[PDB]
Amino acid sequence: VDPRAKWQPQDNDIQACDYWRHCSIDGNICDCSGGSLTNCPPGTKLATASWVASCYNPTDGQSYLIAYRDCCGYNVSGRCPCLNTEGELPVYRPEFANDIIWCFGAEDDAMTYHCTISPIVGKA
Repeated sequence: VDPRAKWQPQDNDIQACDYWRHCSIDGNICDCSGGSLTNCPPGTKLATASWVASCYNPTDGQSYLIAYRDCCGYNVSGRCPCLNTEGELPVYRPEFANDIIWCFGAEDDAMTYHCTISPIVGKA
């Protein structure tokens, strides 16, 4: 609703695009294809790489640093697709660039994008 409206996080449904941790997600939620909010689905490869974002926890009034690692080596899930860009910078500042495939580091050289996890890596 109003794709151009300020982001408004919630903290009650991790499979929705307005879930607080997904503030800078690009792709699909892993929780929708056999994974979890922070774990990869069976068969996929966890990347060591990530793009980061600092997202607001509406519940505690705090911000935490989110490391968006991708689960790779599979074709895109196609379930629960999102694209959030809270504080996303151009490609020339990759740390915070979300169009890049953050599969670097996955075993077996998996570089295909399947889904993205939203683990917290620290405050603020």
